[PDB]
Amino acid sequence: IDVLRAKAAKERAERRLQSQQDDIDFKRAELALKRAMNRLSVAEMK
Repeated sequence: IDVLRAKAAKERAERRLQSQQDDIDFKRAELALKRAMNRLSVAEMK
């Protein structure tokens, strides 16, 4: 709901994605982004 939180997470996940050693992170960060994005869409045209 709070765009502030959604943004903070998007920025945190984006930075983590850069990590190469965390090969087992892109997967989780991928599902999280997809979820956060979906919520954002509904928010606008709520």
